Amino acid sequence: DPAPATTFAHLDATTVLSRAIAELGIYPAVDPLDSTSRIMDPNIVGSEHYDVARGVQKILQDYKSLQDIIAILGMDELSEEDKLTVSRARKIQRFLSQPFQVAEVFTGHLGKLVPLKETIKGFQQILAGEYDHLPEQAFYMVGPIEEAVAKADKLAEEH
Amino acid sequence: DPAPATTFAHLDATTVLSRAIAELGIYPAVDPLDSTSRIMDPNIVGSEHYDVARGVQKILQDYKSLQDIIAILGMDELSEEDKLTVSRARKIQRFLSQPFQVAEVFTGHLGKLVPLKETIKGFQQILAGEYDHLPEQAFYMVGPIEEAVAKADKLAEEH
Amino acid sequence: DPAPATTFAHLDATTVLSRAIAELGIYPAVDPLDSTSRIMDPNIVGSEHYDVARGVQKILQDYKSLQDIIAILGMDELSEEDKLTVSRARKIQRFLSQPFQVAEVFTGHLGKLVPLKETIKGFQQILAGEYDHLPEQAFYMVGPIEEAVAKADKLAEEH
Amino acid sequence: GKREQAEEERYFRARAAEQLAALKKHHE
Amino acid sequence: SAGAVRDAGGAFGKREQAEEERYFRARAAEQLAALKKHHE
Amino acid sequence: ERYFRARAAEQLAALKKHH
Amino acid sequence: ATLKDITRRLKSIKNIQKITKSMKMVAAAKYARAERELKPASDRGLCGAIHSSVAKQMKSVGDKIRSILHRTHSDQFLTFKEVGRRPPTFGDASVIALELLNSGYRFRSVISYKTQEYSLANIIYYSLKESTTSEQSARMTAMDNASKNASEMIDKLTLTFNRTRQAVITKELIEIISGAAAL
Amino acid sequence: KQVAGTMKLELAQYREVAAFAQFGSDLDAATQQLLSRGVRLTELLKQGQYSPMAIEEQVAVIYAGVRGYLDKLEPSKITKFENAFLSHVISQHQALLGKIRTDGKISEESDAKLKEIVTNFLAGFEA
Repeated sequence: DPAPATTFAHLDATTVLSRAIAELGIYPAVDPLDSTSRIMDPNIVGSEHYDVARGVQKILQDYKSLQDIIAILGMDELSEEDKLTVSRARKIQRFLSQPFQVAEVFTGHLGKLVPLKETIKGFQQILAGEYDHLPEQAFYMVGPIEEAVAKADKLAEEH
Repeated sequence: DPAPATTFAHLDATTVLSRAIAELGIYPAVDPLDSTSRIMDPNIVGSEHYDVARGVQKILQDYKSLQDIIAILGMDELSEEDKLTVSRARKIQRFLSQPFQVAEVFTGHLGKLVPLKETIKGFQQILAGEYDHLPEQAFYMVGPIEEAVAKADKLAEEH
Repeated sequence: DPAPATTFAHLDATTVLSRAIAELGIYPAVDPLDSTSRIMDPNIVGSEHYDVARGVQKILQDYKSLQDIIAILGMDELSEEDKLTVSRARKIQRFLSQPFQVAEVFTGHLGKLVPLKETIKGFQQILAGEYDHLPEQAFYMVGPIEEAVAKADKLAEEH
Repeated sequence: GKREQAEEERYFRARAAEQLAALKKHHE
Repeated sequence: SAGAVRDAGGAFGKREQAEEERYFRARAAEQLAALKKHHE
Repeated sequence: ERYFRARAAEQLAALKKHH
Repeated sequence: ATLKDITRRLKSIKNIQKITKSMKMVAAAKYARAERELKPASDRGLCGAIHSSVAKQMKSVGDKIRSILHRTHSDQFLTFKEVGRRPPTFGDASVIALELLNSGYRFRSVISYKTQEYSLANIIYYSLKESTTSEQSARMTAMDNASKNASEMIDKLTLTFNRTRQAVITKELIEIISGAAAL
Repeated sequence: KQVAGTMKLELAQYREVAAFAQFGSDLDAATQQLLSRGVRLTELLKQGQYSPMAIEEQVAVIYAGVRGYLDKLEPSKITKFENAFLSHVISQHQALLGKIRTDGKISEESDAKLKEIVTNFLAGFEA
């Protein structure tokens, strides 16, 4: 549409919200393969910040290609390598979600505020393959990576 | 289109004639998931009429929902219980067809005039699964359900 | 689209140039299948021209069909009746190639102006099977059918 | 798709033939 | 484009989403059992 | 064209032996 | 439907068409390997009506066969899985024999098919090898049909796309002409 | 032209066998080579921003990929190999780079000279 399309040129940082992501329950429904910024550079925000962020966008982009293969075959027919990529991708999607302090009555849970370095290190551990044993439900709507491990303890005892 | 779109509000009962239905050979080509009426209510037509009415539309909708799956993959890829739902819907589609009195001149087949109680009885037996053993072409262009069973015996005499 | 559609009313023929044909070394790169004409009619061009032309159009359509089986199944699965028509088609599509007088400054081949009578007689004799003993290389880049025999001798008289 | 209708009608023509075979042998 | 099937939102897209949900529900149960084992 | 390379080579050899 | 809905639907089937084309040649590659190993002598679906054809004669190996009969008759027969990826060698085929005696207790062509220790090891090796070549030939043609059926839907949607493409260009332009005339 | 002509052909062959490589275990050794060269030549096309190379430097990094020195090496180490290889040739082989720019072509001696530098550098790469 003309109105939003023209506005992109006037902005440095953008946060594109998708309905498809919102309808799953992922809030805030921010599109990771659309929202970008001018400061996203290894020289500006450091190499560790850049490499992890790109790593998240890499697996999420490849995850879209695998979804086309899964639609005909299914998850069971996939190889051992592709099953793990989808597993890490689905966990990263849910770890991008977060409860807000302004939106307590909507969700029900209390709001959070994750520091900078916790975010870079949090997603780095998931991509490295250090949370394969844990379920994806534990990463849905939490603060840092510590609360995902803490929530997994509650889900284990309840089950 | 504005002209037909506006008239809908001024009508009590609507009869949407589809071309896709007509081109398949189903006459009259009344679309069963488009035609509507305001007297279609359990209070007016009765609870048995309304329950059988929605049952025809339900299985026709389920049959239409699996067209993309049958197109690419096929009938073999469908579930065993889903085959039963596709089978009856096609028999229901063909049983909705009817020879017309005025159509005799070019069609050749004699026109039929099915009473209300016999119509509800006929479709209710097909939904319940009392004629799953019979073929589809037996239901194509017949009056009541009784003449559909007799037509199947005629087709049984091709050996 | 209006632009081409309005132009199509006035056209008496078409000449499709494909890169697929050009990549196979066949110049001119005229696609024999997709290229058509209005005057291709036995009443206009005579009965002899029509049948020889339709014969080359049929064997090429069958060649492209049978070639798809070679990749998926193999050469052993094709019968002798099929492989006979495949071998003749490869000679036919190579005989459609022709060296031009314009491209004498380029490369170093002498251009040819093949008459209409020699073109009909040339391809007709290939379909009957009068030049099955000769190889495919002899038909590549020649004028009339006589040069295909003369090239085959001069090629075979060395090694 | 036209070949959707082709495959479906083929399947149910075969199954219609099977049903007519069972119907005739039962009729005898 | 990549992921064009689910973007359409049809039979293949919804059945693919349901397939993933089922698979990872089973794997979530197995992994919760693994947490039971490590805890005990 | 492996198959027709073999066939064309056999036909060229046939013509060479003929002459 | 609107122009965007046709675009998303067209892009969807184009992918499925290309993905089904990939599974045809992969099935054709394993078909060639299966036929060579069959001359001397499943779990994964998408291969016509083979698994149902096996159930046809039983009422009157292969985990997919269990799924069909589990709801109806589970207690009758005594379990195997992971069958279809690689053809069954003699080393892997011997595991079937071990779970029988030491325990508590067909391919014709590319487009058609029909359903003490050492001697029993031969008959089980013959049946599974014939079943391997049957499913690869069936999956080849099944995915081949899927791609060709997808190609037809793309062709018709491409025509519907171009009709709706022109209509949008004409309609939007008439609004601008309607607007300018009213000034 | 001498290196990009062969590169264009191999990337064309790879793109056809793209969706086939994603899901296909049983593959012959002939087509396996196309998947090897394909993905490894694609890694050379990757380039850091604000880092424009010279023409004589570009031919060197493609010469390595096109002639099959990267095939035995892992795909993840292709980016690492490029950066290390490019720093090696620029520093200790200016005479070679200068001869390619002056001539505008890989001469008979320059082809053998360039073959020597890649083979020796490839031997003992990781650390």
